[PDB]
Amino acid sequence: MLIVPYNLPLPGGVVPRMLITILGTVKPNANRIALDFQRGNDVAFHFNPRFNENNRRVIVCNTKLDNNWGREERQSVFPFESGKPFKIQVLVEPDHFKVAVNDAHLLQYNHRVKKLNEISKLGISGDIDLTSASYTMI
Ligand SMILES: OC[C@H]1O[C@@H](Sc2cccc(Cl)c2)[C@H](O)[C@@H](n2cc(-c3cc(F)c(F)c(F)c3)nn2)[C@H]1O
Ligand SMILES: [Cl-]
Ligand SMILES: [Cl-]
Ligand SMILES: [Cl-]
Ligand SMILES: [Cl-]
Repeated sequence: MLIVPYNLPLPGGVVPRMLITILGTVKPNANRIALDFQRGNDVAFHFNPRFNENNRRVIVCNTKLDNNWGREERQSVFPFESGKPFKIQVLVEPDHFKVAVNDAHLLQYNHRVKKLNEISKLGISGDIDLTSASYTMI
């Protein structure tokens, strides 16, 4: 379906009520996936499933400013499975990105990058077959 890494333009950046939906399948023996909501070279929101970080599965979220990664936000819930189809929904709310996987809420990430309308690309990378990536306003 789509070539990874895939770039989805976000025209005029993001705004509350914007919903991004990603459909794909995790490859066998996946190691990593990443979503990168980019403001130029900066990464406003990096969402990064790691399948084998010291034999644990964890989602790492962070922001990259002037080429430097900030303080990571980790929680324990890991809804992805090697080999299986998934849906990721990222809903922009006024104070955070809200993420649900497979229709179940996963996590929130508070806005560190304040200029939402300059967050103008979403990169999708890692160990998936990517079916589709799109957005709508709810
Ligand atoms: O905090 C989050 C960051 O963690 C560092 S490690 C680190 C080093 C120094 C300081 C800090 Cl705070 C962290 C990683 O190197 C970063 N990273 C992952 C990817 C990547 C690329 C791909 F192509 C993928 F497919 C993929 F899934 C992921 N690109 N950059 C990022 O995850
Ligand atoms: Cl493509
Ligand atoms: Cl951008
Ligand atoms: Cl804005
Ligand atoms: Cl990739």
